[PDB]
Parts: sequence; structure tokens; C-alpha cells
Amino acid sequence: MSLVYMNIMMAFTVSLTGLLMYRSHLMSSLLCLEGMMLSLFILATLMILNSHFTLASMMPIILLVFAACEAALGLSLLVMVSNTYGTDYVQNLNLLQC
Amino acid sequence: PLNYLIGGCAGGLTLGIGAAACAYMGLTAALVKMGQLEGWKVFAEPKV
Amino acid sequence: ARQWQPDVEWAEQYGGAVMYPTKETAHWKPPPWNDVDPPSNLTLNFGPQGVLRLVMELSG
Amino acid sequence: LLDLIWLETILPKTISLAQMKMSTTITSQKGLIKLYFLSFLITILISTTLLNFHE
Amino acid sequence: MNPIILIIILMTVMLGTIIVMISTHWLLIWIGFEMNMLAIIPIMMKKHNPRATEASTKYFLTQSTASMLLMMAIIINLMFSGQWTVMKLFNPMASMLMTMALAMKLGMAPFHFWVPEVTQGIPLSSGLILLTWQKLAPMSVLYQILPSINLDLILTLSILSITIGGWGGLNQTQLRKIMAYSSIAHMGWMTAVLLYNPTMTLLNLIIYIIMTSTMFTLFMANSTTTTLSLSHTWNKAPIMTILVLITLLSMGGLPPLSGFMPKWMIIQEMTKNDSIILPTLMAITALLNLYFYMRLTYSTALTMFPSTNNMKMKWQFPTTKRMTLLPTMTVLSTMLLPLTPILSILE
Amino acid sequence: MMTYIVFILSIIFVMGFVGFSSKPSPIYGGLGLIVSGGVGCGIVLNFGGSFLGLMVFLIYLGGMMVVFGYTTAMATEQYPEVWVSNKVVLGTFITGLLMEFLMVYYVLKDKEVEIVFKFNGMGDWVIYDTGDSGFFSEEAMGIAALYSYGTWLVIVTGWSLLIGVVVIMEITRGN
Amino acid sequence: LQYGPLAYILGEKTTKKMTENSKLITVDGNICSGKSKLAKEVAEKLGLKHFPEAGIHYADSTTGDGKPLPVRFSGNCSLEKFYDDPKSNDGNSYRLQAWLYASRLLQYADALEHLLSTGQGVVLERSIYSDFVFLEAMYRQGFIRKQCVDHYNQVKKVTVCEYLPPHVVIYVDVPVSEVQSRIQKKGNPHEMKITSAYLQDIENVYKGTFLPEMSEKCEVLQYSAWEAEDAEKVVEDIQYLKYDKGPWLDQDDRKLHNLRMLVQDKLEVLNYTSIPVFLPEVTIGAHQSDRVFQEFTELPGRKYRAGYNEDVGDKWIWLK
Amino acid sequence: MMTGRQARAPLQFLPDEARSLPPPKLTDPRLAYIGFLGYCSGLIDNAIRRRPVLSAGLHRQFLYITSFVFVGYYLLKRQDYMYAVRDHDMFSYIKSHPEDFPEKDKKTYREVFEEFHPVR
Amino acid sequence: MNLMITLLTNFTLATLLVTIAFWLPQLNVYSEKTSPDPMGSARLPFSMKFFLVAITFLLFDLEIALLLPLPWASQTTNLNTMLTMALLLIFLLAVSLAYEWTQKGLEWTE
Amino acid sequence: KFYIQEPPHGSPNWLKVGLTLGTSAFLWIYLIKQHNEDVLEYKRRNGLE
Ligand SMILES: CCCCCCCCCCCCCCCCCC(=O)OC[C@H](COP(=O)(O)OCCN)OC(=O)CCCCCCCCCCCCCCCCC
Ligand SMILES: Nc1ncnc2c1ncn2[C@@H]1O[C@H](COP(=O)(O)O)[C@@H](O)[C@H]1O
Repeated sequence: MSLVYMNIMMAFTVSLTGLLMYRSHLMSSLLCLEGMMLSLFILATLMILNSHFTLASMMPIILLVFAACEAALGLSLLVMVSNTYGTDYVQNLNLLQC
Repeated sequence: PLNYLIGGCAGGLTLGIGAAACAYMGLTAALVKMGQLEGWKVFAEPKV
Repeated sequence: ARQWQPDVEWAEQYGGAVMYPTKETAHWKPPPWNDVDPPSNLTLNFGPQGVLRLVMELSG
Repeated sequence: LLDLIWLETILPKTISLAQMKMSTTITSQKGLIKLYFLSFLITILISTTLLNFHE
Repeated sequence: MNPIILIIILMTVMLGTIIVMISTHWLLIWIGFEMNMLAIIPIMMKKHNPRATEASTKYFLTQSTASMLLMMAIIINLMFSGQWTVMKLFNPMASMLMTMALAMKLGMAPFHFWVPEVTQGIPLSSGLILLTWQKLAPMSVLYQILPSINLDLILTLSILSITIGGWGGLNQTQLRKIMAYSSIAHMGWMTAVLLYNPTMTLLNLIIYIIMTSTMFTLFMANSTTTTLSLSHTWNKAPIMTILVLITLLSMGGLPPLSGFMPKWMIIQEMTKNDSIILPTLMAITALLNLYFYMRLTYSTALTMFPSTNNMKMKWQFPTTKRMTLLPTMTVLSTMLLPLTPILSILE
Repeated sequence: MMTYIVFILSIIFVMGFVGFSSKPSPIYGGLGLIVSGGVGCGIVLNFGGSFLGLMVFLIYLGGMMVVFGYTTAMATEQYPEVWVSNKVVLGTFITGLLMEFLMVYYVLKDKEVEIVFKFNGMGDWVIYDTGDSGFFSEEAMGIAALYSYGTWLVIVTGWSLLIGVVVIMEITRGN
Repeated sequence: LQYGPLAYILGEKTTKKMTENSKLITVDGNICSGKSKLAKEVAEKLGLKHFPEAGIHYADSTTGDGKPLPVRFSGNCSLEKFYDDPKSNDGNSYRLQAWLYASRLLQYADALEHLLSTGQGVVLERSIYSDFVFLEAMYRQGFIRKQCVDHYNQVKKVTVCEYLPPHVVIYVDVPVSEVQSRIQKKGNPHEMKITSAYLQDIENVYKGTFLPEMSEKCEVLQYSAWEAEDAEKVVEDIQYLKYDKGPWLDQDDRKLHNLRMLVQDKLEVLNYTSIPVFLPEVTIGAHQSDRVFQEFTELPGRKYRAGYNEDVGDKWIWLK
Repeated sequence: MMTGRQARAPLQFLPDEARSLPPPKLTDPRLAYIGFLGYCSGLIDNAIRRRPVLSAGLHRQFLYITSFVFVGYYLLKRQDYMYAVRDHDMFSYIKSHPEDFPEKDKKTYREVFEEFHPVR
Repeated sequence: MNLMITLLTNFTLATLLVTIAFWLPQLNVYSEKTSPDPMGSARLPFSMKFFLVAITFLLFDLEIALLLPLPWASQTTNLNTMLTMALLLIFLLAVSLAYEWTQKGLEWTE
Repeated sequence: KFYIQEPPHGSPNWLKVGLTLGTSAFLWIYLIKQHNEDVLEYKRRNGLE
């Protein structure tokens, strides 16, 4: 397919691979997840402006707002983890092995 | 079918446990041979 | 003689964290019964930076 | 010999031995979220490139 | 939790699933999944202990990844089709992404690695919601996009889900993880028959929700979370003893019980379409589910009985718990098989 | 050179995610995501999406990544780094960022022009100014139609934001 | 139930009945400290509902006809046999102690349920917070084993964390000499077999372990053998306290609604007392449990739910 | 399968054309079996709350039976409607494509040759 | 184009003033000094209140993001629907504020 | 009396019993009316009179 869309998809898959190989922190997971959301915003915006499809121009803002609210929820979860262990480490989140 | 039964038991002797893997891989390769003969579909297309 | 109802050794081998204790599963202790797990405040030194030093046990 | 051992070995017990070994190689997960998403990416890199399920 | 806030949040969960069910637009599908997740996160944290925060964190990560993959599938559909109707997808790349994302939202294998954890971390009513109500929206989207779902991918996910939900039930004493692996196996069963007859998908879904709701209602009536804690039911409430176990004999898939109703019908739709090997293998794995769950049945109705002395005090107090629809759901999860041709109402 | 500018930004955008998908730290991860948000906003603004680019700055970057840096700065206990006199404390920064722009200019090489020149977009890609629109940004009026046409969308969005407030205040209580 | 979440919606808020007299006061002391009169005296000065000390047959007194049941249905343990042989073979020591912990847990649940359903305070005698002080004093005498202390700490860890501490802990200082004087003057032939060092270890775990950890979570009031005789000085100490510690201060209608829904469900209160931790003093086999349960079902009024027994004169059953 | 039929008139539990079909009788064995399920739910409800199972709550058992019969009557009407739609669409598609459904020439066994396999 | 030149000139002047501010007193050979505040070696305790006001900013900022196209939405033909949805969004922002009020969310930073 | 505490089901809840019998009788009479209207509609559409 097209070229700049392939670049935005490449960024989406790169932040996906960063979202699928955890190093140390939960904040790194939330950052890779919101980089994915950013690339979804960029690619949706370029499609909607390309076709001159007018009513969908409110769609990326919608795609922003919900997902930003989603990120807020994720941040609050991280905080409660960091109120139990002192760190946001993903290896402290292993009590559900049994 | 019998030749791939021999081939499955040959793959089972280099697997180990020995006779069980012999019989299992022999019966599995037998089912592969019989699927190639009678046209048995594992991921069958939805037709009706 | 009447009808076999267990020994306690039969009941204890259906417990723990795992059914079959293997090598990697032997140290897994079972979770707590009510599913809750057993889990300070800030202390500042307003130094001389009249003059007075203030040790503050603050709580937020 | 034949019933109390051999036919007791092949039908009820070596098959159950196979299932308990397969489950202890499955149900031995450490609970690490890193390894769980690493296995998810193993799935993605097997299916999207090799297995060709997007075609 | 404030009960008015609980009612508002539960109606928001129901509203998010309804918005996924009624919408002709992909943005509203995504909005309904976001609303459903956002509202179900406090249901898991009803008790405020670290296992619920860990469970909610794992659930947030998996469902958020699935939501972003769903939006990427929607965006690629808008590339190759320029439109937004919830219908078949116009790229097999977007089809593969939406199938993977809905398998993540259902917890189908190999994206099953969050289902026995989160169900372990949360209470029994929230696990009931997670294993009954949260299946309804991605199965609805799979119902609406089946002209684009790849056959080989959905069959691979189906049989892998049935095998892993089978071999997950061996090593477990926790009732909630056993319900989670039973969930994974039954989602493999539902998505096995999806591209052949989705009426049997809805039949399997309804029978699964009835059996799962009966089992979680019995677990809430007895307040038992493990096998060993379930083993004291015979001395406390003896009528509670067998109903769990005839419901679990149903959940294995066993005649004449109504849990034999889905799987047989699924086989009845796959031997029509000339697949003989695949339902044979899947229902042999269902017999492996019978193997482990029948071992649990032997655990409760038989050998490992013995009581403790404080149980004598529980004899002087009845259950004041709300066992809501539990006789109705116990009758509907066993004796429904002579009404098997009722399934035509699900067309 | 100037024609391919959106494409150039997209390349930088991809490289920006390699800044933080390799995850050196959550703080440098936030920094790389801010730079990536700015260059993806440049991509958006160069198709005439002015309001959407300012929503990237005002709501994604200045609204949400502020909160990500704020929550990150309330975690991940810090430690000092190299603090020698100016031949280290700023000279290494300038040589490192010059090597970063060297890496940006370094990828535009013979393996790139086989994709650029065979699939030349600039010349025929950016077609947002195809004819006249009138006295109005079409993107502005499409966002304006959220209130007349988007009644159900605004209802479910405002309900999700109210439920977001309620959900955050319930899970962040501990009681 | 009668009280539920719908009653909380319709306006039955349990801080509306929380007055300054709504205080849960636990009187603590040694075996014959003579506090049993004092608590009753507080019940006729502060206007509080006195709950007596939970014996073997507390749950028998709360349910059914209110009479004590035979010992095979309730307890399967005797206080007097612990007085005779504390180092017995069959393990009456930890079995009697665990049944007393469950009975005091039902007493404390009834105490909080009365306090939250009426707004009238409750005077308790030796609540669940002061029960381990016997157990430890038993384990210091070798009367039980270490595994019994582990089982009790498991049950306490999963049960006492759900509740609030009392408002006032009234402790009585009576040394071992006057305790033995009152035991020998009491006239119980079994109770006089209590050794000296057992009472000493009760008083030691009182003074060194119980009261210092109760000092942070509530306010204690400590009395000797003779100044606890006057009720008016005790009531003047109670009323002129300034309640400033403890988790009672951050209790709104939501937390107290959760606590009141918790304590009215008696099977959820008594849930974790019978955890499946197999200890030989409390483990009953299947045949004995079956036989005792089937003998329990044929007791008058115990065959069905309480409004449904024709043998004790329940009418209108076919419309209930 | 038949979702294109219920797509021009959505969310109709019983369409108007379903009124052209005979309703189930009130002595339907399926409906009496659903009433038996109501009686079983009443007995289980009186059992799990430790009530005298046959005696207590006769109004409650009567409402269990009545509610199951009431829902089951409409479920049987919808079942009969859906199988009637199935046969109606089948017969219309058979009538509208005779070239895909030829009349097979039925041969008597005096022409049909079967290989005899002797059993001995 | 002019905007990119202006941003580049502002960035160049900023980096030039920072570079002058660092390299001009490092001409001096003043002194290499040694021996390295209200805490000496204390860790940072987390505060829940600062995170609550950050998430409150983010949620009301999303509600403002919805409210932003109102000067354009005033020009529409369906003014009754537009007025109802504008008042509904500002009312939901006010309901979020009242729920932040009554559940003690605005306390000790009120 | 026999009980030391009053049970929640010592007396029949007459509002609940009355609503139960009234709702059940309403479902019976509405079911009979629906079946009579359906057989009348069947005989009117298919001419079996
Ligand atoms: C084509 C078909 C389309 C779809 C058809 C319909 C699908 C319905 C799916 C239903 C899923 C229900 C999930 C559970 C209900 C949701 C709310 C909830 O959890 O209520 C339970 C409630 C919570 O009370 P709480 O105080 O939290 O208890 C925990 C201990 N304190 O109270 C309790 O915990 C009390 C214990 C009993 C709860 C029983 C709830 C059963 C609900 C499901 C009934 C069966 C399914 C519906 C009928 C068949 C249709 C599939
Ligand atoms: N370990 C114990 N030994 C003896 N009595 C105990 C023990 N724990 C609690 N008690 C109770 O304490 C009572 C003594 O208090 P009193 O009623 O004042 O004599 C006894 O009658 C028992 O019911």
C-alpha cells in the first residue's frame, strides 16, 4: 500500500514490540501503549483528511478522549501498585501464580 | 501407510518413552498418509 | 468395615497451591483464605538555610 | 503380567503419564507478565510472518 | 463501595456491552469496549487487596492491547474500504487483527495467559461477571464479521484453546482457576462452530453462561474458593453438595445433561461440513476436561470428606445469602436436553 | 528535498518510537514520546489538520503526557549522573545530539531511494488542496458537527468521562 | 435480610443513630477478677446493653429455644475437663479454646450488630481481641502444641482484620494471690485445679502483649482490685475521655454499611473459623460428623429454617 | 444462517406471519415438561433454604410453575415459527431452482445390481 | 514555512543563550569545589492528593477538549440540538466537579 | 412462643404472598386469553371454522 501510512504502521508495530517485551517498569508498558494510541490517532487523521470525509473528523478526537481517559485509568492502577510495593516493578506483580 | 508407520517409529526411536513414541508417531504419520490418500480435511472449508 | 471414608492423608493431598507437587511447584505456598495479603510519613529538616531548626514529622 | 501390568501400562497409565507431563509443562507458569507478553509476541512473530494467516 | 455507585457502574458495564451489541459503526464498537473495561475495573477492586490490584493491572494491560489492535483493524478497514459499517472486513490483514483482538478480549489461547490469574485475584461475583457478561460483546462482533474471519486462524485458536483449557485443569485446587480454564476450553468450543453455524455459537454461549452462573452462584452460596474448602459442603448444607456436582457434570459435557447439548450440536454442524477429524480431537480433549473435573467430583461427593469442630456452630445458622436464580439456573443447566430443538429461537 | 517533508517527519516519527520502545527509562521514555508526538503532530498539520494537531499539543502532549511525566516523577527514585565541568555536562550532550541528527540523515541512503523513487508520493500524495473548499476548513466543520449530528456520540462520551471520574475516585481510595 | 443495600438507599444511615453514648466497651481481667459484676454495673449506669461472657453454649443461647444444647452438638469440649486434665490426650485444650474463639466471634458480631442497628452501646466481657492471652498462656504451660498456635493465628489473621477495636478497654489488676483467694473461696471443685504459673502467664500476656498493642488502637482504662469496686469512678473515667485514636473516627455511612452487612450474615462471620487446616484436636472424621449432624437434624426446631418447624408449633407454613 | 430473513424486520419475537401458524396446545408435552421444570425449581428452592420441600411456599411453587409455563409457551411459539420459516424457505428455493434439484429416476431392484457378499 | 523558520530561529536563539550561559563562565578557572537540603538521605514518599489533582486535570481537560468546537458549532442550523448538547457537556463537567466535591476529593488541596 | 429470637419468616409476608398469587393468576389468565386469541387468529387466517 502507501508509504507514509506504512511508516505510521511501522511505528505502531515498533511500539507494539516495545509493549510486548517488558524490561522493568509498568510505566514503560503504559508509554508503549500510549505510543500505540498516538500512532492510531496519526493514521486515522491522515486517512480522514485524505478522503475529505468530513463527519469523521470528530472521530480522532473521540479516539483521543476515551483512550486518554483509558490512560488515566492505567495510571491509577500503577499508583496503587506503587502504593503496595514502593516501586512499579512488574516482577512484584506475580502473586497470582497460585 | 505401513512405510510411514515405519517412519513414525523411526522418528520415535530418535525421540527418547521409546515404544510409546514409536506407536504414537507411527499412528500419526499413518493418519497423515491416509489423509493424503482419502483426502481428509483437518481445516475443512465451510460448505453447507 | 462399614464403608471407607478417608484418612486425613487423603484429604491433605488435595490441598496446597498445586494438585501434584513437582520440583518447581513445591515451594509455592497456598494463598490466604480471605485473599488479603500482609502489606511511614515524611520527615523534613528545615535547617538554618532569627535562626531556628525544625524537624518535621509531616504526613502529606 | 498381561492385565495387572502391561494392559494396565499402555491404556490407563502411560497415557495419563503423558497428560500429567504435558500439564506440568503447561501449568508451571511463574506468573511473570514479561514472559506472558513475550509468549504473545512469539505468537505474533510466528503467525504473521511464517504461518501466513493475513493472506 | 457506595451502592448507588455500584448500580451506576453495573449499568455502565451493561451499557457498554449493549453499545457493542446494537451499533452499526466501528467507532461505537470501540467506545462500547472502552466503556465496558472502564466500568468493570472497580468491580474487580471491590475488596481493595493487592491481588485485586494485580488482577486489574493484568486485565487492563491485556484489554487495552486488544482495544488498540481492534482500532488498528478498524483503521485498516477504513483504508481499504473508506467506510464504517459493522459488516465483513475488506482486508485479511484487518480481519486477522480483529480476530486476534477479539481472541484477546475473550482470553482464547495463546492469549489465555491472563484468564486464570485475574479470575484468581478478584471475588466470585466479579469473576462471574468476567466469565459470563464479558464474553457477550466480542462474540457479538465475531457474529457480525464472520464473512471475513479466516478459517484456518479461527480453527487454530479454537483447538489450541480447547487443548490448553484442557491441560490447565490438572494442577489446580483453586475453583476460580478451574472455572477460568473451563472458560478457555468453552471459548474454543464456541469459535469452533462459528464459521459453520453461529446459531450453535449462541447456543453454546447461553448454555455456558447458565452453567457458569450456576457454579459461581453455588460458590457464593457456600463462600468456598478452593477444592479443599469445597470439600466441607457435605456437613454444612447437604443439598448444596450435589447441585455443584451435577452442574459440573453438565459443564464437562455429559449426557443426559444439557451441557452435552452444545458440543454434540457443534459436532452435528461439523460432520455436515466434512470435518470428521477436528470435532473428534476437540471432544477427546473435552473428555480430558471430564477426566480432571470428574476427579474434582470424586473429591467433593466422595473420599476427601473430613470436617472440623467449628462446623458444628454453622449448623445453628441458615444461609441468609441471596441465592438469586440458583434453583432456576440449576434446573436450566441440567434438564434442558429434552428441549434441545429450542435452539431455533437463536437464529 | 523540501517536497518530501511529511515523509521525512514520518521517518523521524518511526525513529522516535525506537527512542522509547527500547525503553531506556520511563522518564526518557516520556521524553521520546513527547518528541514523537511533536513530529507526528507536524505530519498532521502538514495535511491541513490544524485543529487536530492542536489537539495533539493541547490534549495529548500538554494534557496527558504532563500527567504521565507527573506520575513518573512520583516514582522511579532518581540518582545523579556525570557532572564534570563543561567538557562533559554539555559537550557530550551536543555531540550525542549531533550523532542523533547524523543518524537521522544517515538512513537516507541507497536502501531508501529504491523505496522513495519507485513509489514517489511527493508530486501526487498530498492532495488535501484538491480544488476549492470555500470559506471554511472542512476539518473544522466536521469537528463542529459533533454537537448537531453527534448527539449519541457526545452522550456516550460524556457518560464515559463522568464514569471515568467516578471509577478513578473509587479505585484510588484504598477503603 | 431485613437490612440490606436497599435500606441504605432508602435512608437508613447508621451514623444517624451514632451518638456519644454509642460505645463498645470491653471489660478485661483475670479468671476471678470480679469484673462480671462491674460490667453489669456499667450497664446500669451508662445505659448500655450488657453481653455476658461467651461460654460453651453462646450460640445455643442465641438460636433455637435459647437453651444450651447437649455437648456433642455444641463444642464437643468441656471447660471442667480442661480444669481436670489440661494435658489430656484427645486435645480438649485447643478444641475448647477454638470453640470459645468462635463463640466470642459470634458475641462480637452480635455486639456490633446491636450497636449499628440500634445506636445503643454494648459492654462485652473478654472480647476476641483478648482471647489469645489464654491461648499463649496455655502454650506456655505445654497444654497445647505449636501447630495449635499456628492454627489459631491463621484463624485470627483471617477473621479479626475485618472488624474495629472497642472504644474502651477496661482492664482490672488483680494479682495471682487474690485470684487464687477468690478461686478457693468460689467453691467450684474443678476450677480450683488451676495452677499458679498458668494464672501468672495469663497476667503476663495481659500486661506485656495485650495492653501495649491495644494502647495504640484504642484507649484503655486500668484499675486495681478495690478501685474497680466503685462503678461511678469508672463511669466518670469513661465519660470524661477524649476519643482521639482508633479507626472509629474515619467511619462514614459506607464503611459502617459494609460492616453492618458483614456482621448480620452469621455464616460469613463464622466462615473462616472452620478453615480446612487439618489439626488433630479439631479434625472430626466423616462418620462422626455424619452421625452428629443427623442427630442434630432431629432436635426439636432444628429440622428446617426457624419459621418452618411443625414439631415446635409453626403455623402458616404452606403459605411461607 | 437465516439472519437475512430477520433483517428487514428486526427484534420481532413473534412476527405477524407467525399468527398464520397453529399455536401449541395447553396440553403440549413440551409445555408440561417446562411446567415440570418449574416444579423442580420450586422443590430445589425449598430445599436449598431448608424449608419443608413439598409443604412450604405453595404460592412460590405455583409461581415457579406458572412463570416457566408462561415463558415456555412463547418459546414454543417462536420455535414452531422458526422451523416453519426454515421449511418455507427450503420449499421456495426448491421450487425456484428445478435445475439444481432434478427428479431422480427411481429404479426398481430388478434393474439395480448389488454385489452379493457371502457370509460364511 | 514562515512558522517553521520562526520556530527554528526561536530554538536557535534559545540554544544560543543556553550555550552562552554555560560556556562563558567556564572560561574561568575559579575553583574545583567539594563536599556535597531539607532531606539528606530520605526516600520520596508518594502523595495520593497530587495524583488525584493530576487525574482531575486530565479528565476535565478531556471535557474541555470536547467543549472546544463550540465557536464553530454556534454557526450550525440545528441550534436546539447544539444548545442541548453544549449545556449537557458543561453540566456533565459540573456533575464530575460535584462528585469530586462530595466524596472528599478536593481536600487538603481543596 | 418457641424461639429466643424472632425469625424473619415466623409470619407469612402477606404483601409478598398476595403479589405472588396475583401475579401468577394474572399470568394464567393472560396466557389463556393469549391462547384463545391465537386460536381465533389461526382459524381466521386459515379458515378452519
Ligand atoms: C441471545 C442471548 C443474549 C444474552 C442473554 C442474557 C445473558 C445474561 C448474562 C448474565 C451475566 C450475569 C453476571 C452476574 C450479574 C451481574 C451483577 C452481579 O454480579 O450481581 C450479583 C450480585 C452482587 O452482589 P454482591 O454483594 O457484590 O455479592 C458478592 C458478595 N458481597 O449478587 C450476588 O452475588 C448474589 C448471588 C447470586 C447472583 C446470581 C446472578 C445470576 C445472573 C445470570 C442468570 C443466568 C443468565 C440469564 C438467563 C439465561 C440467558 C443466557
Ligand atoms: N484458657 C482458659 N482457661 C480457663 N478458662 C477460660 C480460658 N479461656 C477462657 N476461659 C473462660 O473464662 C471464664 C472465667 O471467667 P469468670 O466467668 O469471671 O470466672 C471461664 O469460666 C471460661 O469460660
